[PDB]
Amino acid sequence: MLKNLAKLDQTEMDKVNVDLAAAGVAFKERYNMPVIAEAVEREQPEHLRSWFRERLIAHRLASVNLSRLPYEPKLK
Repeated sequence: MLKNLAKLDQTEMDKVNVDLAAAGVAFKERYNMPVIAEAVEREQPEHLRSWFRERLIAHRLASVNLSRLPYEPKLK
């Protein structure tokens, strides 16, 4: 008797894991290095597959800015 699965509501941990990865991957590729999002998806729980995407989504919405002028959340 050590750990009988016990991963019911540990999906907050799932989230932070897939969030951290998706954050890192998003900036990884878009900012300076062709990282393999597909394979990071391979390494992350499918429960956050869409979440992995959605984090990539928000960070892609960051990447829209990127080099030259990074981040302008202001009206113009």
